[PDB]
Amino acid sequence: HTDLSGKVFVFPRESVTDHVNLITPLEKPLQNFTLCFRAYSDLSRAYSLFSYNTQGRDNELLVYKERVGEYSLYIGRHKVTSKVIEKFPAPVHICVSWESSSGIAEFWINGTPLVKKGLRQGYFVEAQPKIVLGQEQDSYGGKFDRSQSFVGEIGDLYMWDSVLPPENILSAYQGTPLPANILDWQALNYEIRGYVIIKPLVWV
Amino acid sequence: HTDLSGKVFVFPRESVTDHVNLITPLEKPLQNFTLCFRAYSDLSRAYSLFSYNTQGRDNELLVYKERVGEYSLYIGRHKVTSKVIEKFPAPVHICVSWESSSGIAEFWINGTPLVKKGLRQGYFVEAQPKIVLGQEQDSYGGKFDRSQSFVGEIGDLYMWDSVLPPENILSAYQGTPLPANILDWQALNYEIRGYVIIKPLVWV
Amino acid sequence: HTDLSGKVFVFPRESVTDHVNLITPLEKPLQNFTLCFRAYSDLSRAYSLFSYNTQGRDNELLVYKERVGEYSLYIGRHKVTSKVIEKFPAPVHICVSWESSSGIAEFWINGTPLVKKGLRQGYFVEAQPKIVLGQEQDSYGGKFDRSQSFVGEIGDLYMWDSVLPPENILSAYQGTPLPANILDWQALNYEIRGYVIIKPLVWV
Amino acid sequence: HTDLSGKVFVFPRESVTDHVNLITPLEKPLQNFTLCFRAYSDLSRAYSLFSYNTQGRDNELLVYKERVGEYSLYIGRHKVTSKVIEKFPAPVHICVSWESSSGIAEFWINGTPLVKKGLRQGYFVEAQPKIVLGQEQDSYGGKFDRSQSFVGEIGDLYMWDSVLPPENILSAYQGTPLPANILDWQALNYEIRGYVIIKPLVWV
Amino acid sequence: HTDLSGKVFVFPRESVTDHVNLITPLEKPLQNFTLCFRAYSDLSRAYSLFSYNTQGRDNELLVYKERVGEYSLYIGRHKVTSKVIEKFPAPVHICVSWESSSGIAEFWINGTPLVKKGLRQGYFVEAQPKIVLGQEQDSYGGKFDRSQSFVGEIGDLYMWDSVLPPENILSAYQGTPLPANILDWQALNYEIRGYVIIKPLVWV
Ligand SMILES: CO[C@@H]1O[C@@H]2CO[C@@](C)(C(=O)O)O[C@@H]2[C@H](O)[C@H]1O
Ligand SMILES: CO[C@@H]1O[C@@H]2CO[C@@](C)(C(=O)O)O[C@@H]2[C@H](O)[C@H]1O
Ligand SMILES: CO[C@@H]1O[C@@H]2CO[C@@](C)(C(=O)O)O[C@@H]2[C@H](O)[C@H]1O
Ligand SMILES: CO[C@@H]1O[C@@H]2CO[C@@](C)(C(=O)O)O[C@@H]2[C@H](O)[C@H]1O
Ligand SMILES: [Ca+2]
Ligand SMILES: [Ca+2]
Ligand SMILES: [Ca+2]
Ligand SMILES: [Ca+2]
Ligand SMILES: [Ca+2]
Ligand SMILES: [Ca+2]
Ligand SMILES: [Ca+2]
Ligand SMILES: [Ca+2]
Ligand SMILES: [Ca+2]
Repeated sequence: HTDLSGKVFVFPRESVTDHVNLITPLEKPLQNFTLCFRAYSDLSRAYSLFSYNTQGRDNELLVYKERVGEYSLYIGRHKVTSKVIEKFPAPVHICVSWESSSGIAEFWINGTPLVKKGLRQGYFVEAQPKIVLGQEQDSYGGKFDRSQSFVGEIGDLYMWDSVLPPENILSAYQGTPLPANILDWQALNYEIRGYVIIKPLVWV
Repeated sequence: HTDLSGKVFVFPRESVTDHVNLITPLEKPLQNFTLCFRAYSDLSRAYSLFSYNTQGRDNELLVYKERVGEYSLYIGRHKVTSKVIEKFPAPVHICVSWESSSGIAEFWINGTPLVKKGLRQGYFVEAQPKIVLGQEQDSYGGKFDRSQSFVGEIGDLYMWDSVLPPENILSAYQGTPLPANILDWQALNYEIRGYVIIKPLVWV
Repeated sequence: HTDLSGKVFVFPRESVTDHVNLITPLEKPLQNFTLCFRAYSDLSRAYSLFSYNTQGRDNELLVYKERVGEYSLYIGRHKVTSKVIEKFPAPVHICVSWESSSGIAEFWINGTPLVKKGLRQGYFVEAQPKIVLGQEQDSYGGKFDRSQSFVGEIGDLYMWDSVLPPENILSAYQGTPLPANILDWQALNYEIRGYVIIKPLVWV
Repeated sequence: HTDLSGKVFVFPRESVTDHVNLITPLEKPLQNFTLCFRAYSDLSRAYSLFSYNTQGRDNELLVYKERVGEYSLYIGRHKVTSKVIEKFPAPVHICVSWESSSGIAEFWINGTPLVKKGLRQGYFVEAQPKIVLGQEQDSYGGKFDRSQSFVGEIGDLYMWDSVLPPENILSAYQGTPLPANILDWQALNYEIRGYVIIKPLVWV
Repeated sequence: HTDLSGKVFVFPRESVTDHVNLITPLEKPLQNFTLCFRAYSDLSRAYSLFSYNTQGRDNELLVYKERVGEYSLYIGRHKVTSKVIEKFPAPVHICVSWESSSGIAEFWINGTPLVKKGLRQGYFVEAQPKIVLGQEQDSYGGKFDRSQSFVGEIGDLYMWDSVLPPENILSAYQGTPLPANILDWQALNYEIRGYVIIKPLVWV
């Protein structure tokens, strides 16, 4: 594990090969979660932000950007889309949460709450995942698409096993998040597979 | 009755089923009224905000959003439309009032007064209603349309039997309204019929 | 005569009947004038603001709005048009002045001076008029058109027999005008003929 | 020899008649100049702002507005254009300087410097001119057009036989200029031909 | 060498002839660099900013503007493009850096960092160059193109043999840069070949 504080993963070109694999010891399936990160891209096409696929289970947990202003969350093949007013090109802090009991999906872009949507109530997002950044998975760890690739900079990635209250999301936005148990940017276990460079975070 | 202070009804998807019925003991017909609420939607199509229908009397009292900036009030099949400058998508506080004697309809969007229009002078809006949120009624409690459905978040619903002065509308906007006698968000008698979740109000 | 201070005439619908006649005991013809008022409409089509017609003399003195930003003054069948940057929909304070000696027409929208235009130098605008608001006249007191009708709110109407200096126009804009001799909103002699309601001025 | 300070020339209509001739004792040809004025027009089409024509030479010195955000300078029939961000309709202060040794043309719009352009290096702009305002000349003091005429207001017109530094430019924009040797608004010899009125400067 | 402190090179027209050659004693090839300058143009088409070509090696180091908001860097025939929000027309301060080890290219427009891109990792940009401003080279010192020509003003050109930290880029933006070893605007060795004039920098 590495402390990636004040650092970023830079995906410098468009490809179907460059990605980062993220290792987490997930034995038990997800009921509740929150996922916070910082992203900087000048791409006007659609791309993947966070791709989580389980064994023969595609789009199990996917954070997808459709176009400028439109954000999508996939929970088990099913999607949900919410809109926001944003500047293109500009740095963005994204927080996304989901809860099984209600089926509610919360998106927070730049510490601002988007309209709540719901999908897959009573569902459990499966354990033992292949988590990739920079690429969208269409299988367990592979089957990438160049048109869905992320070219840009990714930082401040934290994932919790609970639904974070408004105060804690703003603490993450302000750059002082609470301890994260699934993924922590301060104790990150990663794997770089192609052309992905670690550089200091200069845009916050 | 429930106190729904600091809470919201979230209509998480588009359907022709999900709605909330609101129960009020209306014996005598309406001459004067004010109706205040908070709404948050990222829908660019037309939808209903407040649907009140009486026994064989469709669009008796309807608050309808046409498109971005355009708001409509229906008093007994007859409509009236007023315009405003607004951001899409964004949280909105709506106040609408009507008076029988003059026929005047006042709309206040974000504590800002819109151009006064008039309809149905000398009319009485009938008692014993079926009041639904999330859906538009084309009968007494039913006959819904998916294209007119509200997907989003509704909060701070208050209804009075009088025409509220400018000072009181701003008190409602500021989040400290005067006692409401038809409907009160602090003592709400409701019925949830499908997929509608109660969550905290995070957008004020 | 009535004191209409802090009040407005509300033309609540589109029609070819609803209007207000304004009575003024002048029958000496006009050389110089200033005309100040407040208007609030969400109409995107063309309409009349002030219609003054004399015996067999149409468009003798007409304040006409063409579209958003464009204002027209008619002095004896002859028109003059000036442009401005304005928000739609929004409250507006209009001042218009004309002088016979030079032929100069001054328009002041929200206390801001527009480009000076000239028409009908050496002309006298005739006495004994039929002054209507809410409708455009095509005869002496009648011959209205629904497409030229004003639906909205009119307030703070004052008319003087002189060309007002910049300081006095701003005093009118600020809501403290100097004594008016043709028409005074503090001592108004009017006639309502259809559906026109008096309500308090809530938009200043 | 008239003090026109706090006053403006108004060209009230579109014609092929109305112009103001400006007289100056210039006997020697110009190698260096600076020309300062204020203009207010709501014309969308192309127009002449300042026309200087000598015996046998059309477009000797011409300040021409092409469209919104586009200013042109003609030196001895040769053209140069510069772009700017500006609001339509708006009052403008224009500063144009030219130097023969370098060929450099310097435009200043509302105290902001434009991209320097070059034309006619080594040229001497001919003496004994016919200087007109409101119209574009095709001959010595005549041969006008209706489509290039100025409808609007001109004020604060000064002309120097030197290239003025940034500080002097800015003081002219502030409304505290340096005394001018070719044309001075505070001691001007002019000639009104047709319908052109002198009214006070109410704008900037 | 000359002190060009508070001065600018003005390329006053479009041509295929006017350019400035910049002489630097480069014996050894470039691994790392930073290149800072100020540019002012009202051209809406594509142009070259900095052209560096080596012996039979076109687009070895090229700073190219595609359109408004889009900036390109060429390292050995290979390009990289990044986007920004900018006003047209407006003065701009550009900083561009490249590092061989990582292949990372950093663009800073008005002291604001753009999205990092990568190209040509492990490459060395060759020595003994022909460096031209105002024109794009398609050979060693020549083969220009009218459509790729820069018309405008260039200033504050500094080039270093290292990748400059964020603090130093802002020092360059603020107008107080650290000592430059490849090119220094304080001690510039240049050659003017056509119509290019030296004038004071009035736009900072
Ligand atoms: C959204 O419409 C379609 O959805 C499928 C499934 O979901 C993703 C993100 C994917 O997994 O590749 O895209 C697929 C396809 O390319 C899109 O046209
Ligand atoms: C507005 O034009 C039409 O009005 C009718 C009656 O009113 C509502 C709101 C309704 O009750 O369903 O819509 C109906 C229809 O779908 C619209 O095209
Ligand atoms: C402006 O063009 C035309 O002018 C005439 C005369 O003037 C008014 C305002 C009027 O008196 O009805 O409109 C008339 C007509 O409808 C317009 O198309
Ligand atoms: C970008 O597409 C093409 O690239 C080549 C190579 O690179 C430059 C800048 C050049 O060296 O002239 O332009 C060339 C051409 O004109 C462009 O259409
Ligand atoms: Ca997939
Ligand atoms: Ca895919
Ligand atoms: Ca209905
Ligand atoms: Ca319906
Ligand atoms: Ca008429
Ligand atoms: Ca008419
Ligand atoms: Ca000419
Ligand atoms: Ca080239
Ligand atoms: Ca080329």
